[PDB]
Amino acid sequence: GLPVMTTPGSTQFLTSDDFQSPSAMPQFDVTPEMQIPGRVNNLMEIAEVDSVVPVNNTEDNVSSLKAYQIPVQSNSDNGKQVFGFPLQPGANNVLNRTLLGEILNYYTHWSGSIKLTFMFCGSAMATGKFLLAYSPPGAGVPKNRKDAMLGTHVIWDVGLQSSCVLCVPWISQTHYRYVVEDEYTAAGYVTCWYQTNIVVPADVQSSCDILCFVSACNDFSVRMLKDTPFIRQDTFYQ
Amino acid sequence: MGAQVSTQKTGAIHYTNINYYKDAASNSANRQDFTQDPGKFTEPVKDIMVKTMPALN
Amino acid sequence: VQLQQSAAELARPGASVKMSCKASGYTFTTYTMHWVKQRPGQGLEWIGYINPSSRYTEYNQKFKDKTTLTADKSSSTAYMQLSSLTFEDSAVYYCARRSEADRFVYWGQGTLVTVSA
Amino acid sequence: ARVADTISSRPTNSESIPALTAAETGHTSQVVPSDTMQTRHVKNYHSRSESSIENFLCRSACVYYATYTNNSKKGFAEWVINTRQVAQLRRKLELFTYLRFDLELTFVITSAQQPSTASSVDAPVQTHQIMYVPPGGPVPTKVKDYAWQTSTNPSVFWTEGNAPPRMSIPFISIGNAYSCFYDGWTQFSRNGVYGINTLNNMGTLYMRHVNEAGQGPIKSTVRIYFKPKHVKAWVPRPPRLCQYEKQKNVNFSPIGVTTSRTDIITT
Amino acid sequence: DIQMTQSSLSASLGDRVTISCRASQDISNYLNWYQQKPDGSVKLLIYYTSTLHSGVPSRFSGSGSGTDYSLTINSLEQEDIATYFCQQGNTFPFTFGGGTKLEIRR
Amino acid sequence: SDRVRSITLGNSTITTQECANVVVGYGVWPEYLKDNEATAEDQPTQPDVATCRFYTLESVQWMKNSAGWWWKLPDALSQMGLFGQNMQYHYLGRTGYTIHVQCNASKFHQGCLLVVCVPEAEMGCSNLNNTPEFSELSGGDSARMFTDTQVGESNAKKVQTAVWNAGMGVGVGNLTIFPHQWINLRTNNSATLVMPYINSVPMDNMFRHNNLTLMIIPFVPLNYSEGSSPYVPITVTIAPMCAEYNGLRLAS
Ligand SMILES: CCCCCCCCCCCCCCCC(=O)O
Repeated sequence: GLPVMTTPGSTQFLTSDDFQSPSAMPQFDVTPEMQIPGRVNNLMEIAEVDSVVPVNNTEDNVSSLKAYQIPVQSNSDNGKQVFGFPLQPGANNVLNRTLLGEILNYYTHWSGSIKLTFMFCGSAMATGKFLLAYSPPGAGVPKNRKDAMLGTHVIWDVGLQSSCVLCVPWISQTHYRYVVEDEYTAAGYVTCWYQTNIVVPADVQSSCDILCFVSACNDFSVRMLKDTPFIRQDTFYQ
Repeated sequence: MGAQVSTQKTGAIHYTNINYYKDAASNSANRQDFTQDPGKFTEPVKDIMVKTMPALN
Repeated sequence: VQLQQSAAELARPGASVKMSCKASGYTFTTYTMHWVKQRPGQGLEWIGYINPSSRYTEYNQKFKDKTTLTADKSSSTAYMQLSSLTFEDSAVYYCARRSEADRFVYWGQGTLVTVSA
Repeated sequence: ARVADTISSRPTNSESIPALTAAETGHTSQVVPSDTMQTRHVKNYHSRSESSIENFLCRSACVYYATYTNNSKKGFAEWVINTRQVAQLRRKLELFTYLRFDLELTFVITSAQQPSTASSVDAPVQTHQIMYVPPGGPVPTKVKDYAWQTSTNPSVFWTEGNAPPRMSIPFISIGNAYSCFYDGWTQFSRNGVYGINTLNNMGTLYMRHVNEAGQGPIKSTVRIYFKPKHVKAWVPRPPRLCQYEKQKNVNFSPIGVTTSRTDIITT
Repeated sequence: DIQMTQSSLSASLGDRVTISCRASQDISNYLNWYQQKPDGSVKLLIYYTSTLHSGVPSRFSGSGSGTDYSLTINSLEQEDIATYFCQQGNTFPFTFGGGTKLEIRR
Repeated sequence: SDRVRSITLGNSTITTQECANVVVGYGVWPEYLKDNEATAEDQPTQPDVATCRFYTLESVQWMKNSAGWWWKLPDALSQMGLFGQNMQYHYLGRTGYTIHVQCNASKFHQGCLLVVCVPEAEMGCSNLNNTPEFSELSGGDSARMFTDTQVGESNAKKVQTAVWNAGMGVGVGNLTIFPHQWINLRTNNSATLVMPYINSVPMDNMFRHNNLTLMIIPFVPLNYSEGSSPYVPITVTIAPMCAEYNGLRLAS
């Protein structure tokens, strides 16, 4: 009889413990392993794959394939805006349901850079130049192209290579941010503007489209796992 | 008596464990097996493309 | 979570009437909303539903030409319009929200629609 | 599992184009922010430990709860074992096509007093039995049945007031991995059932009060918790958007892609 | 359309009440039971053949298989004086049964 | 140039002149089954010149109001040559594929297709209580097509073909997690995918299990101005790679 003394926390069930427990089927012989293609070891290999983001949520486009197409035409003024949304990858409804924003809703904190790829799905005889900007918080949303060129921008010339990458950087005061909507950890805005026009020849349609993708860089990280707010239940599935 | 001594999760110390049961399906979880090979989902492409070079020659 | 219907109505035979079901306490576009009719000398009777995300309505084969269901994603409201009102259309109408498969967990309180002259 | 850190960058004027790519190749671009702007040298100490497949999945989740009553003939519970009746563990397991893990299985048993009419009820502690029946064995049809002898079927006994019971289960499968999805039929004639119900053959789990009904009825409830250990996972799958409808199949009613805003330039 | 045939039952307080309804063909254990109070509010009682919804007392019990089904209250109280419908979820469209109103014996 | 390929398999050849790269699987190439991985004891058949060759399916027309198409993959080639005859006489079989989707238009047309190959794509039924019948799930080398609207619940055994849920209840923009490729008419002309054998068992019956699905979905619709050619077809050719069979019996 070795003398022991039991501490608080005895005979409790904490659902995230790590103990050993006796097996119910002793000396069971399991099936040998197989080489199956596509083994995932970390959930940050799924978030680094880019998926199409629905920028065009206009209340009659969400139940169609028109949510993904960004309309681009040939104008008569200059400096117009194409799109714009805030950079909240887990609270803003544009980036909420993508392949990166669905992993983020299982976690509480996030940090790292974010890639944004744009593909020009027009005709091969159409030209154009765009301005893809990102502005850190503190002021408002940029209302002109003149206010948007003062931030982190890139100028995209369409041609043989049909894609361009705008890489937003990690500019934050803290090391991490909140996935939920917090004004203390706001992240800024992403806008797009016309640099020059879309110039097409005769017998070519002047209205084009643009697809947008979003992934994560190699310094992306997540923290503090929780339950997603998307799936729900009342009674048992039977 | 066995007694694998491994290092602890810390920020920028050791712990001890013994296995008590005869079945390997009754140990603890792994929790410290960190492996990353993301190139099979982000670069599933036969010919290797360099980042600074153009994609289509 | 509760569904709040409008008040009771009255109409002439041949006119039209429009009900309401203001849903609150949950996300409106996630679930479909169904309409059930109960005459005072009969049992319950299913009319149709509407998908609020895509405005897709599917009716029963008896209420196909009289009923028109509609909704708006802004004010979280679902409307139902009855047309060519006869005396058979005097009943109590419920709005319910379908859940896992065929179960209606949340109901309204009902509106009394009566036709007369 | 430390993440990559950023290197310093200088102004460039060259014929190298890291920002221009081609997305039609099915290839995700490997650019860093030190290719499109001037950066400083930071060294990141952030780790990717909390996003591993072991840390994501090895947490206890409730999969069922069943009730049974003392003062009743054939008051006992049964459950055909699956993972498709709750919404939260079904969505986490269905991010992958194939899985392979051990289990850790915890039960939480509670009781309630039912409205008897006898004066001054006073009961002892209740003892419960949970018997697992592999596919093919004999099943109980009442509370005092011969099938509760448990000569080879495993079972646990538990007295109320102690720590909850807990076992461990190895990878019990016919194939080389568990399947979450199955695009096929049982019959070779392609009739009958279709889907993941053809591969689900895991057994039944029975529950009863070992004590006899003294003077008042007692209604008990047992909750079942699953915890995957030693996890392997292959072929990731996009997360489910629509709500789940049934258990045996993957049917849905169609929903919009995301929620809507008023404009394309609104923030 | 599946015909769901169920009119007015009477029982004293504190007794066993049994309400039954019969389908036209097999509905494969897909039955639901509802309760309409005399003020006009409906709520779900039993969302399968036997499974109780959360918030329903343990007086209620469901059974049945195949075509014939039943609903049992083991101790009648004053709150259980209402109208009880049964509903099938096996075939388009949803069909409900007729009511069955409970009343006091003498 | 990185824009030209030439694939040779058996007595068939595919040449292309503008193309993206070729996408290979999850990084792995098809190969025969090993000895420490096998479980069936009799010797397999490896005919490998008579079955591993390019088979061309029927062509579909890309219209302006077009939603998408799909094929279930070891079922489209079930009446194709000596590949569909070995499937009838044998009980087991395992096979990797190479898929070549081809769609050409001028420099005055525009549009964009997503060519994705998804494993174990269980489809959903229109009526929430049933499962879809076999003739609605797949045709023999004929495309089943998506819709821009929702199928009604009054249909008993049909497939729910609202294209934005991809038939499986997910987001259609998230389908870029499978091995995929785009056909942009501005840049591209064709898409080539190489798929290995993916299953949880080393061999399987090829008649009650479809382990691959090829979807082609137009994200940006086809457009042209008046005078350009209105008829634009899409053609799919599939070649088995490293196919083998066990369990020879009567013809079924
Ligand atoms: C202590 C006695 C009871 C023992 C009970 C053993 C229960 C076996 C559980 C089998 C696990 C089923 C895995 C589901 C497959 C999936 O991942 O979809």
